[PDB]
Amino acid sequence: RVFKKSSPNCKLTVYLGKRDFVDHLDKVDPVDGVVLVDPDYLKDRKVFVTLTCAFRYGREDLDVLGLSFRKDLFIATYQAFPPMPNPPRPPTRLQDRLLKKLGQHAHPFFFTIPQNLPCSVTLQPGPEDTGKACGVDFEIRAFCAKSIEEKSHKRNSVRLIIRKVQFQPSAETTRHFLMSDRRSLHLEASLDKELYYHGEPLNVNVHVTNNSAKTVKKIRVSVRQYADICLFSTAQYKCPVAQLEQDDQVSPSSTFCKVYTITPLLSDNREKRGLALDGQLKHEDTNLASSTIVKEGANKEVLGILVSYRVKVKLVVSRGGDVSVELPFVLMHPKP
Amino acid sequence: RVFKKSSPNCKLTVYLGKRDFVDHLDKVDPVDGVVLVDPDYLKDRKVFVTLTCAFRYGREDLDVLGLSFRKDLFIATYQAFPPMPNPPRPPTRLQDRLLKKLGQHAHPFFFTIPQNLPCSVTLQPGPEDTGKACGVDFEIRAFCAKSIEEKSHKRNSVRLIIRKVQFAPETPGPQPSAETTRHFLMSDRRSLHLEASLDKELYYHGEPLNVNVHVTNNSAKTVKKIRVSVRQYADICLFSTAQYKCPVAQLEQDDQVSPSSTFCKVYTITPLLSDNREKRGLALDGQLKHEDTNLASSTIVKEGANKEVLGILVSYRVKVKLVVSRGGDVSVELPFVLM
Amino acid sequence: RVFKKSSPNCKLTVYLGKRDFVDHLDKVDPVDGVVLVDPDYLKDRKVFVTLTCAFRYGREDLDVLGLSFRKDLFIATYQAFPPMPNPPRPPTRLQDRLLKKLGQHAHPFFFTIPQNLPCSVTLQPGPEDTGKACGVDFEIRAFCAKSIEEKSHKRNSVRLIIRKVQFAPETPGPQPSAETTRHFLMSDRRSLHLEASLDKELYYHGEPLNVNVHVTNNSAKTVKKIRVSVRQYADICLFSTAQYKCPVAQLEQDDQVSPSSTFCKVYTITPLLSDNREKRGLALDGQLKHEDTNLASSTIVKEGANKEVLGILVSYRVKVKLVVSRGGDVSVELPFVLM
Amino acid sequence: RVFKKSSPNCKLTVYLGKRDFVDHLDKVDPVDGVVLVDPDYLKDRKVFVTLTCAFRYGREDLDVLGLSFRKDLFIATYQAFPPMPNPPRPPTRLQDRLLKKLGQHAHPFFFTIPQNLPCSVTLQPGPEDTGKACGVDFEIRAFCAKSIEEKSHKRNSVRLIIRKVQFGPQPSAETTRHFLMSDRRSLHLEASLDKELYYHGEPLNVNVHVTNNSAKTVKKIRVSVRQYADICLFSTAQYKCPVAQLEQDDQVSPSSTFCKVYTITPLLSDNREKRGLALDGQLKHEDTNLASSTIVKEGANKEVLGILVSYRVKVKLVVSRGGDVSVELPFVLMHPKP
Amino acid sequence: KYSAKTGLTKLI
Amino acid sequence: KYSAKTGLTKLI
Repeated sequence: RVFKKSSPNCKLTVYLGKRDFVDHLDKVDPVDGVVLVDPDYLKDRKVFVTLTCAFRYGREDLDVLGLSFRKDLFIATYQAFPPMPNPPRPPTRLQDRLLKKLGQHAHPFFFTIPQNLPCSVTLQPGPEDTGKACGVDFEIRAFCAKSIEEKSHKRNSVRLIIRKVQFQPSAETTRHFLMSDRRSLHLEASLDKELYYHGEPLNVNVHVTNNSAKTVKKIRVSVRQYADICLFSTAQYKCPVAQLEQDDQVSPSSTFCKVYTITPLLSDNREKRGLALDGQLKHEDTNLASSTIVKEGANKEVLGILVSYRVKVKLVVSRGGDVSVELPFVLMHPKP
Repeated sequence: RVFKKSSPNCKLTVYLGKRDFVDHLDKVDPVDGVVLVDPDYLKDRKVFVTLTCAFRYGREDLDVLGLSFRKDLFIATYQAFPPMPNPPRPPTRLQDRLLKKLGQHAHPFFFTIPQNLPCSVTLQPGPEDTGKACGVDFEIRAFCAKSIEEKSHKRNSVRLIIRKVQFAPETPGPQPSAETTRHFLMSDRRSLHLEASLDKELYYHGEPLNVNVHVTNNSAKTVKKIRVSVRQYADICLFSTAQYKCPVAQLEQDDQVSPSSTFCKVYTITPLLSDNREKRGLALDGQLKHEDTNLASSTIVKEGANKEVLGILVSYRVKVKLVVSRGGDVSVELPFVLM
Repeated sequence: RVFKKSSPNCKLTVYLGKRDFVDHLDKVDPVDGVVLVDPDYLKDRKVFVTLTCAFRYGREDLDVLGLSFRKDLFIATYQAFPPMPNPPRPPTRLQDRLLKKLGQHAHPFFFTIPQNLPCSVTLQPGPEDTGKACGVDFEIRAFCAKSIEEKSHKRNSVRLIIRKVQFAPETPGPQPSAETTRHFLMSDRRSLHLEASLDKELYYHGEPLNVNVHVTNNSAKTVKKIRVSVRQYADICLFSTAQYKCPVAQLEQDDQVSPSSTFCKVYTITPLLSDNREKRGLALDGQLKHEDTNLASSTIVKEGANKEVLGILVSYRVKVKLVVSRGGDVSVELPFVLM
Repeated sequence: RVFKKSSPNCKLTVYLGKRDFVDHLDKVDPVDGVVLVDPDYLKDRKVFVTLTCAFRYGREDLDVLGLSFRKDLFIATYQAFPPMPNPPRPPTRLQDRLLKKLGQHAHPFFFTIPQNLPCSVTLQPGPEDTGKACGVDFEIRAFCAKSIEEKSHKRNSVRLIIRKVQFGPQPSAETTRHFLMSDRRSLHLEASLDKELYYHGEPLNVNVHVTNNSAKTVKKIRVSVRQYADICLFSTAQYKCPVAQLEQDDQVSPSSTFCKVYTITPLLSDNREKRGLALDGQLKHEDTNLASSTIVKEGANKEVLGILVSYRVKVKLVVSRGGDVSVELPFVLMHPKP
Repeated sequence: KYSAKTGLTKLI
Repeated sequence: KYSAKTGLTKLI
């Protein structure tokens, strides 16, 4: 399926294949599309195309109203018209469909993405904060201004939102105390897999491994979303997307075991504060944010929201202390 | 050197001497340990301890659902507590150390093994995935269920991996050698008298791989090379015996043979475990959860039994691969054993 | 499985086949490598290559400021660049895989080891102060200093440690069984005839030690015990060949023999390394810098040279210890070999 | 050698062994000594002894509007006089030496130290900043107040400053560096060593094995020892400052594998009269040393409030445009113990 | 069915 | 006295 965007002046009309671009990491999903422009308005007028990897942390006019503006991580620009040497060596098969479909005035275009670019992730708005926003995003504007390609103005610029979404760890630790000297909590939150996506839930095989005194109250496992934000201060925002639990108690001098089955649902954390979501395509229903990562650390810090996930396995022990432990694991998309 | 698994439970705390027990020929090496137990929760709760001879060929809950499980080739079952009027009659002198150091409640256990059980042997996994395991193992669990020894559960169990081994006899077979003829469509003369003579029959880990190859030649059809190749045969009788060809090692020199004379070269090889690490499908001796193993010992199938031995039957055969113009790769196999 | 050391400075990258080279009997395993060098900063800069077989028995800069250093057992040097008249005549097919895999600049190299070199064997450190480090090793290096091959420094050299591990011969010696009769001052009879009869003569790291011990008895001092103990001779030769006794492993049940008959049991052991890990002064086979090694194989001395072999000369023997009332620790030793 | 402190009322005196106490690890060094009071002012007034472990981060009659004071992470109290059916069940051999030398009056005293406590370590002030301070100290007080055990002041309180200073694999960092205007590995840099715990008296060779710094000339390789001066009052706070660094022009070549050992000696008298480098605890005018590294015990309940010193040899290279790339490690300086 | 594990104990 | 190390390459 194909999708277009025509400006209300019918001048620059973009046709594209996919809004979701599959961010592999040896490569990345390049952009494929064409721009149908009309030439009698565009008599000695010069069409372009660009791709903006952008970072937002607030209001348009107000953080516009700043000592800084968007520090865009990336922007790609290329010459649509005049075609300076009609220079696409490889024409894409999507362009092979659109050039045959449209009038040949369709100018092809193609966007290469570099390796240091972070993914599309937005902090969840509050229910009470109306004008608060924060999110990384990727967009595409085919545009024109009389000035040479260095500048532009809002008119003739045709927006569009796309996505660059990024498509057997055991834990065992002991717990020693004041008034109960025994090992008292060995615990193994074993699993099977590390990188899941939307569709396959979270079983956590937690092996209780506990000695005698200090009656354990309960165990409960909370998928906890990390949102690391690096603009002027790195910042991590802890908030539980989902937590599930039962009342399966353990005895003094025994080795119990429970698999606890949790599933963070997008539908449940609808209408809530503080849960990074994947960027939406301007209104459409999205998912819980995919875990981003910094590949090995570029020479320049990744300025963005940096999503990680974890299972925080929490316990309560008499008379209700909230012991716990955490791990690494990652949520990213499946490729077609 | 002694080691324990202290169950976090501090009800069953099992002290053992060695993880590898030497499965001799005339006997086995028995298990010889103790279980320190604590009294204030074990009130009319009863200590037992078992030896599971387990066989594995897959995923631990996928192969569960279906109609089958692991065919546990043996299970030994001991009652530590409550004791008879002095159960331990031949006390081990390891469990003299484990009783005088430990308390009055420390509880003995020994575990004899019979004469029908194979080693702890696994395959080698691949570097690539769909989720698979296999291998025999020997393990020891100490536990306490309310019901009689014929039932058990979680919530008391102390598990430790031990190991069992085949160890081939005193005597090698005949000194195995090789000398075949080969007949064709295009060159008439016998063209390949090929005497792959050897020295020994049952090697181990830490010896050479020399093969004295004596070509006897009178022919045309220029020979190019003699590659020598240590085939592993990964026999696996699960739903059927299968062999999975893969050379643990291969060497070759460019030693070319003239027409009409007898020439001979010893071709001389090391299969090391470190060379075939992060490689697929090369049976390795079953390792103790992370520890470094060796390349799997040859397993042998007893002369005749009512039941066919199910599982991995390691064999090893040194193929002598040849190249003759314009490149035909002629060769042969022999029987030889690494136990 | 081919491996490289891309020299730190992207000049002399050394590509090789194997890091364990076979110590054969008829021959050795020679080296077959190439060196990719780049032609821009190497303009009239002349590449060579070496194999620096070397003994190690101490600290670097401390044993520097003495009178001696190490007694490098051997050093081979060969001229890669510029090729004296292009001297690869019999290229290896690994040297035929690399030259076409890499760029045209690749320069081969090849070292044939003599017959007077011991292997790569390293003393085991202990848990404590465990670095008066000892051990032979074979190491191989590319280099280019302005002055000719008889002078060099460090700013070009590419060092890659390999090994040469001894390997056992083709025939084992006759079945050994030999020890004491033990006459006394207060109990009279032949009083412990014993036979630790054995089965083979040269073992490796695949098989155990069954010892068929045959008591012959008419007692008047009660026996009570036979332990059997495999003993290593960590026979170091710096000033002197140096026997350092310690048991790699030993086993025993408590089989008792009665007065006036003949008893017999097969006691049996395995010397492991993971059991002898975290212990002091137990000669191990050479290590590849952190890779897992095993127990030292039996080293042996050739049948008459002029100069005493200097190094650690590892031997092994099942010492058959007996405990007799009221506690005399009687025993004796034999020969046997783990080469 | 022995030392005492006497009050201007010569009422309480304190005789001890050593102002330097060894912060062992399985144990610590317990305090041992005696208190020597007089008869007849101290009629029916009760002498006690205390160990004050403190965190200091500023001025004396100034920083007491911190909502607080020196937040005493720990304070120990034991009942000197009247001895209270006295449990000096083990009296000390030096207290044995003090009881017969002095009068049989001598009131012994002894202090166990718990495990969640730091060493004695301070931030070195600036050469220009006068009215500022920071640091840990372990001191002892022997006193008597006409009160209950709770009320306490000076003029009978005799205060002695003592110390609780703490008496790997061959560690090697070999890192690559990927750029935007170069392709090659362009710098592997292996800082190989032979020791990870040094003292005062054994120098700092850093065997820096360079691995291709080319296609961008290298100026050269600085090596600089940085103390980490961690401070945890309200927030943990490192304050970077190099104690010492040394320096030759040895000049790595394009396509040549260099390796140089650089020999550093961090001395105190060279860093005497400086700013921002923790020194070891000191006694009132006498000479001290450069601060020992402190360690954070494996798994306490509450985080350690103190100055938490470490050190590290930073190896800061300098490459053609004079862009100074570097890398660090862990490297810990504890004392040698008698 | 018939049981499972914990998953790791490398010495004493 | 003759010479010294770098101290590590483990594989390819």
